[PDB]
Amino acid sequence: MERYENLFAQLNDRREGAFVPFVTLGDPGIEQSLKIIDTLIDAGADALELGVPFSDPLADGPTIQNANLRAFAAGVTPAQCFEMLALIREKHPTIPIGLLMYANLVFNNGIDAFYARCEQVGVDSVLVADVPVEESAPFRQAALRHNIAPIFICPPNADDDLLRQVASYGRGYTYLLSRSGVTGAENRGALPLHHLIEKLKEYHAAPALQGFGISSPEQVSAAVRAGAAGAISGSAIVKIIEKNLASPKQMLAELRSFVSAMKAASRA
Amino acid sequence: MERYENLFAQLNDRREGAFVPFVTLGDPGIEQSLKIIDTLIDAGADALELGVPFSDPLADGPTIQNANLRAFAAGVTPAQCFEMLALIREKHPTIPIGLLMYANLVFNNGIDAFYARCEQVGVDSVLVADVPVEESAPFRQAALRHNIAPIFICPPNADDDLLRQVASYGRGYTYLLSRSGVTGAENRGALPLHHLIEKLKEYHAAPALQGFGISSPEQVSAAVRAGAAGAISGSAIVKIIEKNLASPKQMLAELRSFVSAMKAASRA
Amino acid sequence: TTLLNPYFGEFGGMYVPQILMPALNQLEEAFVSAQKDPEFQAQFADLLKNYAGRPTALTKCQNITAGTRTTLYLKREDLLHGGAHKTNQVLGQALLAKRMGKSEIIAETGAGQHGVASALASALLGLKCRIYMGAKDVERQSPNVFRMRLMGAEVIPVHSGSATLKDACNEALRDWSGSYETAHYMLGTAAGPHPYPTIVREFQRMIGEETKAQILDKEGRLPDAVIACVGGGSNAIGMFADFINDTSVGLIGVEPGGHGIETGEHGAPLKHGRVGIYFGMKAPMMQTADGQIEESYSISAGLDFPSVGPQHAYLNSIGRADYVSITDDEALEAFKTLCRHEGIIPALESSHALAHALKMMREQPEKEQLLVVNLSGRGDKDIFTVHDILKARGE
Amino acid sequence: TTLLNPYFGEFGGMYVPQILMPALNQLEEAFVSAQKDPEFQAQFADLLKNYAGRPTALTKCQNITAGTRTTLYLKREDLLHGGAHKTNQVLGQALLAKRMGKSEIIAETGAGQHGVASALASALLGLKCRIYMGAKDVERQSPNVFRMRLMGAEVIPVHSGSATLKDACNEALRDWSGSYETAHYMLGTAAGPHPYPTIVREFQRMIGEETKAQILDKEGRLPDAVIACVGGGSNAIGMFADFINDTSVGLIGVEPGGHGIETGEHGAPLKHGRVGIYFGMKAPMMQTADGQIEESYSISAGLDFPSVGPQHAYLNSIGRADYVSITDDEALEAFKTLCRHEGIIPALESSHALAHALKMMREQPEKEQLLVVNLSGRGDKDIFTVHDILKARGE
Ligand SMILES: O=P(O)(O)OCCNS(=O)(=O)c1ccc(OC(F)(F)F)cc1
Ligand SMILES: O=P(O)(O)OCCNS(=O)(=O)c1ccc(OC(F)(F)F)cc1
Ligand SMILES: C=C(/N=C/c1c(COP(=O)(O)O)cnc(C)c1O)C(=O)O
Ligand SMILES: C=C(/N=C/c1c(COP(=O)(O)O)cnc(C)c1O)C(=O)O
Ligand SMILES: [Cl-]
Ligand SMILES: [Cl-]
Ligand SMILES: [Cl-]
Ligand SMILES: [Cl-]
Ligand SMILES: [Cl-]
Ligand SMILES: [Cl-]
Ligand SMILES: [Cl-]
Ligand SMILES: [Cl-]
Ligand SMILES: [Cl-]
Ligand SMILES: [Cl-]
Ligand SMILES: [Cl-]
Ligand SMILES: [Cl-]
Ligand SMILES: [Cs+]
Ligand SMILES: [Cs+]
Ligand SMILES: [Cs+]
Ligand SMILES: [Cs+]
Repeated sequence: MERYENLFAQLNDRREGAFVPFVTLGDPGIEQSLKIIDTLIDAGADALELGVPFSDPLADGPTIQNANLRAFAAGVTPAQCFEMLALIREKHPTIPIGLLMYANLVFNNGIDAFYARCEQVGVDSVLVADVPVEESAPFRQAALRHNIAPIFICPPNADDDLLRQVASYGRGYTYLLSRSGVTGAENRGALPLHHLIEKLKEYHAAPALQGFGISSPEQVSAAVRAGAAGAISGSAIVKIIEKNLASPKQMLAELRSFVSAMKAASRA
Repeated sequence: MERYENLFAQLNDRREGAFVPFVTLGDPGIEQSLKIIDTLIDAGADALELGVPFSDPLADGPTIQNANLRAFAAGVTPAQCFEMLALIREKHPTIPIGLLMYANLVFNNGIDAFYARCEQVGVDSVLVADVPVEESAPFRQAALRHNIAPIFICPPNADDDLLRQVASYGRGYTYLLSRSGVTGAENRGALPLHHLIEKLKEYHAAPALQGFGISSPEQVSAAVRAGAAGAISGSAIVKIIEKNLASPKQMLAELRSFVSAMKAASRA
Repeated sequence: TTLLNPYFGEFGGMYVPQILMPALNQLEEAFVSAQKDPEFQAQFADLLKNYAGRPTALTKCQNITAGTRTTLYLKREDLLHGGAHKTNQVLGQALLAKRMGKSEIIAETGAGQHGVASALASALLGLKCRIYMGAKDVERQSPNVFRMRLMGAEVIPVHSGSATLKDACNEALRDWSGSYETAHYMLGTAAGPHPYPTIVREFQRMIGEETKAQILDKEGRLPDAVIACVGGGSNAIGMFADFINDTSVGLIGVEPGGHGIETGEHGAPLKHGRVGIYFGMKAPMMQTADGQIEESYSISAGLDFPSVGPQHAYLNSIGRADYVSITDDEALEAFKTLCRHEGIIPALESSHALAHALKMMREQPEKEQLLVVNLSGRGDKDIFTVHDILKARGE
Repeated sequence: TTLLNPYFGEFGGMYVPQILMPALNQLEEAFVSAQKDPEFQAQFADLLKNYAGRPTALTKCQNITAGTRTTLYLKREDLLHGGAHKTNQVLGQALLAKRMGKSEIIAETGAGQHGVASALASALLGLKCRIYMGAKDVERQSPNVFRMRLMGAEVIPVHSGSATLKDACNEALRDWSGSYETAHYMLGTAAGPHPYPTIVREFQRMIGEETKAQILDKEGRLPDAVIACVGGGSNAIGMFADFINDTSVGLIGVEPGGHGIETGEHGAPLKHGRVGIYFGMKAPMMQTADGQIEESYSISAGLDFPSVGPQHAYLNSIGRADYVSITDDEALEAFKTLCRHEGIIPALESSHALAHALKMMREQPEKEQLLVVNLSGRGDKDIFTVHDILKARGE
């Protein structure tokens, strides 16, 4: 499918950036997680980034570590995540869905079979956090064979060789990392680096989404003004879940408010 | 003076051995200690061996260690011991009195002055427990200059050279050690070694008193029958003191009984 | 692109977030440069000799092999400054850190021996050291926590997951992914992303080099086998490296069997796990059916890790090295035996290697065999743990 | 009659109950015999090298002398098997015990390092070991109690007197006076009756011999001074012996100053005591006006003794060696300084020597001086004690 290509074309026509929330699938349980995701979409999310719970998420800080733990406490497995994904797609036919994966979960029972499952349920992209471009060949090959976009990362200090590889190997969108470190709302990334944004465009890379530490509308506006196609926010969204565990209605109201504000900022 | 020579002559005339108790001077206090000593004499002691409390008595086992500690708890010092000795002698003009000393107490403010003090108060012998014959010269010289008998030890394994040195250097009596180890009533020494007794006589040594672990009349009888001139008992006597601290009248009655029985055994 | 091969057959690689790739490439280039630099080699050699106390003794057991045809020597890494083999490669990596213009060190530790090594090297060479340690290990290896702090290192308890070595590893790598501009990650075992398995081997290989020279001097031949415990794999690869091309010399690695392989409470992925990707490497690991990483277990904190370095996975695959396991109770018996019959108190990690050598002897007591056990560390850190066990046991 | 001189000037001798004289003469004859026996020398040398780890390193301090004209080396007895210099002479005395047909060992210990040494040597050489230790020291040096027991030694707490080293000494000698037919008394310091001060010196003298060779190699000259802490005197005489005839080389011994000499709570009889007779020797001791032996005090159990070996009293009397004191607080500062700036955790006993060397440097920082400190042991046994202090102190 062409879900990211179609989204970015539509956003361009409207002179708009993307707002893409991240949540952990099954946090704090399967049913509540499905309601959370429907709320994100209803409130204006342009695409989704969805985590499959993993035992040792080494690119995530405490907030998302804790999301993974809550999902595990609810007994969430990758198989249940794929069941959820099928239900999400069945409701929402056009929204791009990207998975945040750790390598072992993809490699586990065969890389090809993983990507084949993704295609079956209608996932659009997979980002494998601990697989750099240098180790990516079997992952990106399997992704493309199953019509899945493999997502690669452009770090702040990316050299020219890396820029060219990311532009060539990736599809769907390019991940523009705000900063070093791990996920976390408290650690605010720098302004989007115009030089990287411009080089990725020169090399015809998939459109850039800025992520890590994006927790406020101002940062979303700044990303789009710098020329990024949009922004991803995870920890800020997950904190709303964590805060409101005993108050599910309040959880959804606060998620709706936040997502709506972040999306409004993408029009800047 | 000739107090040991006179005693042994008298005992020989009566075909009798000596019984010589040991106590710590000032255990459990000065006044009670003086009463204890008068009781020992009244009950038949032929001579006395009297300890001056010392901080680290390395030839003594727990019983006599504890006697030293009780005297210290009563604030007993060597000066007070010399005051006691003067009082004992003033009451009892002929009984031989021997001191059990550790070297530091003799060496402390001058060896000569120590022996001069002994003569002043009318002490007859000094046994320095941690000075072997090999180190004895200044001690025995000072003793003889002040008419004090220096006492030397014949251990069970004494060789011929040692037998000759002890016979030559000692006066008053020869200490015939029952066994290796330290003082203690529970650890019974062997029978007097006839060979040592006979060799000491061949070499014209001062008469032998057997000591260490002698706690019963039978052992006193055995010492005399083997040809020793008598026997010393310390721990057995001190245990009676320790047992009866809250019962001073009972203490003296039991000391009297024990001493009387031990002395009776010396006639065997 | 790399200067050196990141793989050992199928195993190894550089499975880290893209952000960290420049740091790994920088470390690899600095290592290649240093390895050909006579000044660097002289500085490293001087520290090993005059500071750490190399060469370490090779001790012939006088008592524990009596009545058998086994001759057993112990390579005495327990006598190295700090009390374990860990000190060797820390001195090399600390010099690399300085070479790269870095003034801070991150390390993980389980037994606390790598943490002690990192702290002592940082104090000596003027680096600011922070050490991650699982909270369970903070308790069971407590003497090492006191040692690290007295040397001015910051010790950070890790309560997440199993609160043991893998959890400390996770936190160390998370930290480095944010602090690499100023901090060197002084990884303490022959595992993790390239170039660490290579650097750690090359900075531990004096163990086997000295062993070879010492056994030739004393016996006039090579050993029939060299035996070492395997956590991440550093002391074993340090002992093995110089013998790999001596085809007659057996290489035996001992993984922790924990409460028994059958209980699932062990740390023996090389023989009982399956290949996965975690902690920057493709290697055998203990994992669930779905590919979640399992928590390991061992009485010994230094072996309590659910993976293993990729060179060991490789040497096993081709049959050049054999890997076995030893349970907690076997390790404890070997600990007691060495204390009482040789007057050496071994680390519980090292006791796994000894236990296997004692089994080789006892199983076949008329088999003529010349063995070397790598006695990777001393057991001061373990004496409270062992005491508590033997007491509860009713000894 | 003896084969060797029991005195050093006025000091020394054989002030024991007559019962023990044959045992001392037997030990002296066995020592003289062994010293001329190439098989004995070869056995002792082999144990020192291949079991204990000699020669020990001589480490140049890189950091603590910065900005001064002091060059400081540390003789690394902390790297010897067991963790202190005590192990050297225990290996020699254990071989003497076997030579004399004895199968049991008695030892006293304060810091627990001599007890650990005695226990390890007994385990290795097949002797039954019992160790007396003051009850206060059982508490403040507790890691060593665990170590001794794991090696199969019997550890007997002594509650009498000060419950410290002198009290353990008293009990050891009392025991020996009853058990000498089967037991060797493995006295752990250069004190007590002849021939112990001589034997201990001769079986510790490799410390100074190696130091001399090492400093000649590294500096091309002798040290301006060698500095060692003094309890009974073994590590100091071991360092001093080979330098006595090098008249340019200063010999500096450091007694424990405790809470301060003026408080009377110290262990510095050589400089603040007076000659007495105790523990088999004529030597300086802390004593009352009437000649009772005083209780000493030091933060360090190994120095907490109210006398000193007779050769040190002699060397002082003739001016060949100088003796100073260091307080508990000075020792603690030196401990902290070495941990944080050199990455070495020293025994608190050894920290007294270091503290004095640091004073020599700091008092006269432009004085050119080449110093060696005997770092007599490692501080693992002390880490709990020091931690508790620094915490109560509010650090
Ligand atoms: O808003 P924050 O700070 O929580 O960031 C959320 C990001 N969630 S995500 O799925 O895009 C994401 C993307 C990449 C990650 O690691 C990698 F860069 F190494 F690949 C991890 C998470
Ligand atoms: O009856 P016991 O077992 O208590 O023995 C009591 C002995 N008391 S004593 O003064 O004769 C005495 C005699 C000699 C001593 O030591 C020495 F032999 F080394 F010199 C100690 C005490
Ligand atoms: C993990 C640690 N120790 C491991 C260890 C090991 C096992 O790690 P290697 O496989 O890397 O040698 C062996 N022996 C000793 C004395 C050890 O301390 C640590 O100290 O951090
Ligand atoms: C008394 C003991 N230790 C003393 C000691 C001393 C002081 O004792 P010498 O004066 O005998 O060296 C110095 N350094 C270390 C490490 C020590 O352990 C003992 O371990 O029994
Ligand atoms: Cl899979
Ligand atoms: Cl595509
Ligand atoms: Cl006097
Ligand atoms: Cl006379
Ligand atoms: Cl980067
Ligand atoms: Cl940090
Ligand atoms: Cl950084
Ligand atoms: Cl073989
Ligand atoms: Cl004898
Ligand atoms: Cl006994
Ligand atoms: Cl005996
Ligand atoms: Cl000088
Ligand atoms: Cs053998
Ligand atoms: Cs392991
Ligand atoms: Cs200097
Ligand atoms: Cs002292």
